[PDB]
Amino acid sequence: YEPNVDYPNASHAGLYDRSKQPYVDTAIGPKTTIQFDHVFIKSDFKTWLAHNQDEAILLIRLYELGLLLQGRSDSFLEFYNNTTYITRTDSKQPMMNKYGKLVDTTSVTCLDIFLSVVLFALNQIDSMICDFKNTPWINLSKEHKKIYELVRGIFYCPFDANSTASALNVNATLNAKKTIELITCGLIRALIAYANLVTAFSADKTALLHEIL
Amino acid sequence: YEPNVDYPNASHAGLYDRSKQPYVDTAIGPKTTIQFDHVFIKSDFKTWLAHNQDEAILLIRLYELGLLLQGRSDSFLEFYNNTTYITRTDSKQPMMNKYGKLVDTTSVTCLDIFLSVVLFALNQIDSMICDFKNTPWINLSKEHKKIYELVRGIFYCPFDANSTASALNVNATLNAKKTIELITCGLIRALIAYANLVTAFSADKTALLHEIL
Ligand SMILES: [Ca+2]
Ligand SMILES: [Ca+2]
Repeated sequence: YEPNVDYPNASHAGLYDRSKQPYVDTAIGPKTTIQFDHVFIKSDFKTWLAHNQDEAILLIRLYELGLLLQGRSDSFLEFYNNTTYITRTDSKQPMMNKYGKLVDTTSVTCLDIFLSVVLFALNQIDSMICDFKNTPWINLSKEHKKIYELVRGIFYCPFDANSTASALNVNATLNAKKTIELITCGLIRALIAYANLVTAFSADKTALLHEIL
Repeated sequence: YEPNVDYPNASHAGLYDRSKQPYVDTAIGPKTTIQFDHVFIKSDFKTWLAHNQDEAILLIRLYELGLLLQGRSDSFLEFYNNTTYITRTDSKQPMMNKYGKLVDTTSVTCLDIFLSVVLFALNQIDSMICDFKNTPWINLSKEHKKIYELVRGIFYCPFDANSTASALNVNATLNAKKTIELITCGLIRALIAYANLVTAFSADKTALLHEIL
């Protein structure tokens, strides 16, 4: 028995509400709901995207990578269209635009496709790192060389300059390993984000199952 | 148009089937399905548990940790009951027993509870590692000291022995950092497992939504 939970708008007009953005939790529209068969629920998945915009854009970047790895040529090549500006703005402008459209996407069908492509990219990257690290001598399969360079892209000895030649040979592996440490840190952050986001989506679907009955 | 996909048992009697365990894919029972409101689907989630038993037991261990961190005292303290043997067997025997019961669990309601507790444990561990690493000097919050020791548990200088005293002071941090590297590797593996498992569960729920209509 918790009237403050049944009546959240009335609760927000009290003296003991500590919410950071009162009343946002009852705003209803495409940006805060999902639907299956045009039955709507207020979506934990949409709330996550709003609370965690920074990580959501990291996952959108993975979607773009997934598209290229699935040969979705047109989707990939048009992914930065319709940005309007002829000048620089946010460094992540095309990703920010897609984030807005993802927030606007209500159908479970379309959101299933999004998470499926992101997970495909995450598994591809994990498989490439396992291959990198399975022997101290670095040897990658053909497909994993491609994944290595794709992730790397979509994301001197002043005392005796002649000695830099030897330094470069020694350092080639340090640079590759540094790339993999960076990719590994990005993957852990993307995985913790994905785990939480898809659990929120899973809980939203239970809510839909309850309501569709 | 793919008759071999509509008629998988007939396909398994052909000359071009490469499946590793033909006919397993049409076995129907509690161990291969889930249900909502007693509407059943053949479950990707159950197939994952069967293909990935090793990782499933890692996630079950996280459930047990989650229980202790949520104060579920009775569930925790009884979690190794009913093992029958008075001798040693599989090193993971109580976890193996629980794995069998998880595979036997059909209701979406109960499986939601499982994943929710596991995710709680994963987030707790990630938060503890972020705290460990946020300064080179190691300082953990009170709650994170507890999480550090819980995860660590649930999972000499022969030339001049006197010098070991100094060695131990130097090595205390190396041991703690080694623990965190080990925990970090376990977390990445648990996260990649969880990502795939809960996506399979999410896809199963879409299948249920389609069928419940
Ligand atoms: Ca290799
Ligand atoms: Ca700290």
